[PDB]
Amino acid sequence: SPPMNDLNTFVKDAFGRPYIPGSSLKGALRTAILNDLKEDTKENEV
RNA sequence: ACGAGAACGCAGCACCAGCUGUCCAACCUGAAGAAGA
Repeated sequence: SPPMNDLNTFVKDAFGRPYIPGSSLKGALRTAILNDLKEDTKENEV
């Protein structure tokens, strides 16, 4: 109850519809599956 | 009054005929809108 100060926009393709782009899931799976090491962030085949 | 005088090395004739500037090759590689607004 503090009034709409500002509004955020989910990324949506040209047909209105929302979607989660590529490389966003890649960052998410980097923070997920990169639990092993902290060196392979550019050249890793995963 | 010259081993002399006179006498076009000249006439005709396509540097031309055939021939892919072609063949192979990804504008490609690596990269979160979070965060105490």
